[PDB]
Amino acid sequence: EVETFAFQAEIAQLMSLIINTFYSNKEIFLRELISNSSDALDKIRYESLTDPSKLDSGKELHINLIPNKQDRTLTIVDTGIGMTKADLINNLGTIAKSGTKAFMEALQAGADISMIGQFGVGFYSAYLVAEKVTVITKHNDDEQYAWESSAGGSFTVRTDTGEPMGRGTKVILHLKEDQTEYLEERRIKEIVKKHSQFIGYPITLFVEK
Ligand SMILES: O=C(c1ccccc1)N1CCOCC1
Repeated sequence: EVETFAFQAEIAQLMSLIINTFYSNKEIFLRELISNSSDALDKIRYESLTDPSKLDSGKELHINLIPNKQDRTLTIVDTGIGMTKADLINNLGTIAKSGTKAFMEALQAGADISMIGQFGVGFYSAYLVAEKVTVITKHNDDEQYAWESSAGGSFTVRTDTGEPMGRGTKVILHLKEDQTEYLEERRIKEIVKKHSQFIGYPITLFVEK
């Protein structure tokens, strides 16, 4: 049972801008997704300080980066707070309408795309490198869901019958054909070292057979 939703017009406009603007410094997508994972992990950590049962779904707080060259996917897994179905529908838990407004003003006032995270909409930087993004998530107060979009103005939400996650979020980037450098170990290591060196959770880069 799959539900299809239209993006709000402002978010569709954000996504078109990210997809269509010539901008070479695409590697910042990974900084932005790791930062989102860190923010999610901070939220479940804070809730656990007064209610340790919040971690019954998983005590470890970490980020895994999983490249798969056969499927052409880079997956960012975290064990943070996750998202409810309502959060997924409401722009993946962001204030994306107001964030887009400010970001588009800033781009016209000199800013560049790399600044997207200062506007709370860094998730959408995934579309610098992905033709399709799938988000699998599990929040303590809801069931496991899959969100997906290839842009084009719509996204889907369905219950996920895949491997249960416990708690957290998995962002699966189905990379564009010309963006496969982001599956190479040396390139991922370089980006994490350059942009994510002060993230306070372990970031494990998985290797491939
Ligand atoms: O920062 C930029 C930017 C674009 C062109 C020239 C200088 C900067 N952007 C990223 C891509 O989307 C638009 C905003």
